[PDB]
Formats: sequence, structure tokens, C-alpha cells
Amino acid sequence: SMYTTAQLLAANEQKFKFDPLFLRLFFRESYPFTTEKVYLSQIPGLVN
Amino acid sequence: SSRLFRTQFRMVSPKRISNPNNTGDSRNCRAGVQINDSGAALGYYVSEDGYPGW
Repeated sequence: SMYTTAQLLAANEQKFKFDPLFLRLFFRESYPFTTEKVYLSQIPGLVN
Repeated sequence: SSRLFRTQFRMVSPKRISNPNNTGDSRNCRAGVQINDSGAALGYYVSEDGYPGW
């Protein structure tokens, strides 16, 4: 049908910059929990 | 050691060997045993047991 010809030279996939710095630096551990809710506690610790 | 041999062996309970800080198991670190690409084991995380309570 069509008599033209072509050749492909360069194919690039541009990627936007992204780097999870805050996960890398601070949150270094994972705690998978199977229950419905999660408790976090504190203690005052002021002794006269 | 002032003695002639400096090799000593220490028994370790299996309870001590576990993940650091009781984290979830990753691909290469299962139950305190680090694993390379194959099934081998490179090194183990050994904690310290505190009788006083913590």
C-alpha cells in the first residue's frame, strides 16, 4: 500500500526525579500487624 | 589468655537469634538470619538477654 520506509534510532523514557529521603533516614523498620487497631504509649517520667 | 590456646566456644540459645528490634521479615533477612541471592546464610543478629527485666 505505502511505499515509504523509515528507521528508528533513539528511544528514551523520561523519568521525573523522585527519591524517598525521609523513609531512608528516619523510618527504618516495619511492623506488620494483623489486628484492627494499633496502640502507642508514653510515660511521663518526672521524678521529684 | 596467658594459657597456650586462645580458642573458646560459647553456647547460644536459639531464642536470642531474631530480627533486630522485632521488625517484619524482609526478602533477605528472615528471623535474624541474613541470606544472599542463593539459600546460604551470611550472618546472624544476636541480641543480649537481660534478666533484670528489660
